[PDB]
Amino acid sequence: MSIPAGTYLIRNVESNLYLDLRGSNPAPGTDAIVWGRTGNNNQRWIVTTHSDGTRTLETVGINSSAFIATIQPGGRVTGHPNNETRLTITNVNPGEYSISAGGLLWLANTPVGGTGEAVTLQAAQSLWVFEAV
Amino acid sequence: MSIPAGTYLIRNVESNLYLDLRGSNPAPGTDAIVWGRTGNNNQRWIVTTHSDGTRTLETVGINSSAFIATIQPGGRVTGHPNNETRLTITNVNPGEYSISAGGLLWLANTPVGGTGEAVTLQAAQSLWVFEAV
Amino acid sequence: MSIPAGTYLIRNVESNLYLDLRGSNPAPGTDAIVWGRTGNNNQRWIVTTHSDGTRTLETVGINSSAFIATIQPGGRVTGHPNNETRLTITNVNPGEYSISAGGLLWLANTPVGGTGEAVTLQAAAQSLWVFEAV
Amino acid sequence: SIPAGTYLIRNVESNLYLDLRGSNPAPGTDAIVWGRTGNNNQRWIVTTHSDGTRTLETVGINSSAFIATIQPGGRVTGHPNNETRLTITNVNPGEYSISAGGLLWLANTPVGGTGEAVTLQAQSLWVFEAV
Amino acid sequence: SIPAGTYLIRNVESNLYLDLRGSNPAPGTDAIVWGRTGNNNQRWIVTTHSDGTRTLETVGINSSAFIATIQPGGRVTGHPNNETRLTITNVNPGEYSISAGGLLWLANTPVGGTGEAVTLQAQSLWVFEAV
Amino acid sequence: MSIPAGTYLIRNVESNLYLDLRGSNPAPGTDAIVWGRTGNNNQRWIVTTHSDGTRTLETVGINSSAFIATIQPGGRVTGHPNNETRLTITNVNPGEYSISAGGLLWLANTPVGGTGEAVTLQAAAQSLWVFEAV
Ligand SMILES: CC(=O)N[C@@H]1[C@@H](O)[C@@H](O)[C@@H](CO)O[C@@H]1O
Ligand SMILES: CC(=O)N[C@@H]1[C@@H](O)[C@@H](O)[C@@H](CO)O[C@@H]1O
Ligand SMILES: CC(=O)N[C@@H]1[C@@H](O)[C@@H](O)[C@@H](CO)O[C@@H]1O
Ligand SMILES: CC(=O)N[C@@H]1[C@@H](O)[C@@H](O)[C@@H](CO)O[C@@H]1O
Ligand SMILES: CC(=O)N[C@@H]1[C@@H](O)[C@@H](O)[C@@H](CO)O[C@@H]1O
Ligand SMILES: CC(=O)N[C@@H]1[C@@H](O)[C@@H](O)[C@@H](CO)O[C@@H]1O
Repeated sequence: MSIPAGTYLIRNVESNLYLDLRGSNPAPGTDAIVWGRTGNNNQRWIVTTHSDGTRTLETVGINSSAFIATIQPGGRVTGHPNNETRLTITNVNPGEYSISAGGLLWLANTPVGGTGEAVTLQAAQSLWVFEAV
Repeated sequence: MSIPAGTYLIRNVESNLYLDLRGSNPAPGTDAIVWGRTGNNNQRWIVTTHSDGTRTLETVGINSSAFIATIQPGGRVTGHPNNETRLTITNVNPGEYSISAGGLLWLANTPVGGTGEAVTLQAAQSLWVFEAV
Repeated sequence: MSIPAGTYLIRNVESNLYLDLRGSNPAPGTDAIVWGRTGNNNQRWIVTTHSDGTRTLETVGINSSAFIATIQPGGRVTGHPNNETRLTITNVNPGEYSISAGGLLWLANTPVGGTGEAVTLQAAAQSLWVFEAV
Repeated sequence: SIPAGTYLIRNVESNLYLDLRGSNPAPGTDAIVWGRTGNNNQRWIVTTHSDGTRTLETVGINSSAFIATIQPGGRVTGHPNNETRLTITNVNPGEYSISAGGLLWLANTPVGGTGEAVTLQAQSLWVFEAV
Repeated sequence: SIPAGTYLIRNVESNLYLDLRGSNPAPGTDAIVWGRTGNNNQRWIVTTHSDGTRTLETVGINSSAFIATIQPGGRVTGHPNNETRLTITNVNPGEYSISAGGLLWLANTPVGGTGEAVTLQAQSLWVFEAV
Repeated sequence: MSIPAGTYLIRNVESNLYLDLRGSNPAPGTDAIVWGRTGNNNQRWIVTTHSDGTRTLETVGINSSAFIATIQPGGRVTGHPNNETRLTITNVNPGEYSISAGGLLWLANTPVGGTGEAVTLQAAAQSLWVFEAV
């Protein structure tokens, strides 16, 4: 029904690519992309539970949290050392979840020509598997 | 040593004014000011504990969290429906705490001429008392 | 709605004086008074929660708990190293609570002539309290 | 030590149980040892405290174990609002002692068919049986 | 039901205690009822499960209560890796029954001085004494 | 480092097949196999944590737990309605774990001729598993 507290690798179902903080960069504005599996810290996301049912995601060691500065269609998911966006992670199929912020679903954008693309908010076309680290 | 989980009114020691979400406005960018005591929801802050020792503050009913878009000297504390800034709430004297974001201490700005002023980050001149609601 | 577990300074709203174990004396029969703010151990009260909603208060380091040997109108609140009274801490206004024992509300008595006076129980809410996290 | 829970508390030396005399909820009611009944006045809720101490309260009656005068010879009673912080220390596997203010509880068997209140000594072990 | 904790488990009808025969940690070791010792092979850790069931494990020996064949007459044993999910239901205040697969545990008193393994019946109550 | 309490689909890395209670049969002696992903109840394993670090697995709704009647090399993993084996679930790589009973690692056996084969214990880590939250 819900994702329990723990640390996970987060794999997009449609592309088999993993949620990835670009270059493990801890600076604000660093895009959260989907990338080939590495299992490194910038692909390990700590899931923090909140009493209202929402979730927050933070990278191990880097300590940059999933953050969206402007919650509107097309807004980009980034990593931020101090700011975080409260997310709604809802089950769609057994073992497959959607992630949304402010009612807008996360859309996985596969890399193009070797350059990763930030996850964006759509106006569920992207599902995610939460694999325990 | 630390502020435990709970809902609090947060009174600035130096001015006896309370942390207040301006006009109870739930929109992003709404300033967090200090204001005369009302005890209404925009002055009731839920303190959420995190395993790393940080804290996050959310208004009751309004559900806007304490959020700082740019963590630099002079940056303003606002309320945001979906975003939140992880804070460090440290004891200074018995019953008196400092609040900081990204290592920068919160500075209480008393209202001027009837207009509230947003709490800002200084480069501890502002202490806070956490009163259980 | 309720006071969560923690350690608090407890200030009387009507007088801005703090719940205070007189002279920090750990002996039985030591009055719990209201006194000027100090922030010392005899003004730090550990709030212990009970499953029925009641609360118990104990001073930090001194380890003397709020205690009422005779729960009747006029009875005095003291500190006791081994005995304690289960209290009902009820919200009256946002951020302002009343304290009662056996259904009798705590009454704050301000000092007279530089001498503190014990909190007492009023007959069957003239005193309210602010719980300030230590 | 004894974990949080509700127990029947039987004295080892007598096989008699901690008993709030007559299920009387008023202050001053003696805490005695009595033949087993299993009723509410023999069901003691053990509450844990972070300093390691314990407090006991009867089920439904809501009278807690209380010692007004914590000196040798003082009597254990039940009180609807007041309670005494106790130390319940393991002596043998499955057998515990109870003390208030460093003074051990002493189980007093009935004299002439009438119950006698537990007293503090300046000798009595207890088995905590989960209700 | 029985809360989580470590207990000595005494059969009411015999006053004998649940006992891992000879403290033997190997599979197939009988779970018997035996005279009180208080040793590790009589200390049972009660683990709670969200469905209401319970599992028992001996302290230090780490052998859990296990029933290979859950049918009338099946024997209760200790096993280092396998365990049987049990239902421990209150019958009277302070007295519990134990069952596996809907079949009650039956305490078997020693025959000729030798312990007899607990068996499942198609009659035995237990007191959980906190260690 | 460890698998937290929850309900998981458990996929074998080397074959991308999922731990599967054959035919969802709740009877004792029913093999635990690896099978094509379905997401059904017989592929949903509740992970119960134990204070010593061990773990137990139980199918949702069917209520049959992972069980090894004979813990030896070659012994088969089954589902059992009332008996269960305490397991050691150890991290090998990030996101990839091994499962073992009595110190013997679980070995995934892929189906042959459209017939599933039971997970077995290898002699004293050829099989790894991904725990996917349901
Ligand atoms: C080790 C490390 O930081 N790896 C990252 C990788 O995970 C991905 O984010 C990539 C984007 O160009 O940048 C780096 O190579
Ligand atoms: C009830 C309500 O929203 N009150 C607020 C008050 O708390 C303060 O924020 C003020 C700033 O001008 O605006 C309103 O009056
Ligand atoms: C440090 C200390 O014990 N201070 C106390 C103070 O808190 C108050 O109780 C006063 C009453 O006359 O007695 C002392 O000075
Ligand atoms: C039911 C009930 O309160 N029974 C009590 C019993 O427990 C014991 O206290 C006895 C002392 O004379 O008085 C009554 O019989
Ligand atoms: C210490 C120890 O294991 N003692 C056991 C005892 O508990 C009981 O199992 C008996 C059966 O013959 O065998 C031994 O004496
Ligand atoms: C729904 C159901 O029980 N499905 C199972 C499937 O999961 C697998 O175990 C297969 C083995 O032949 O048998 C059945 O079809």
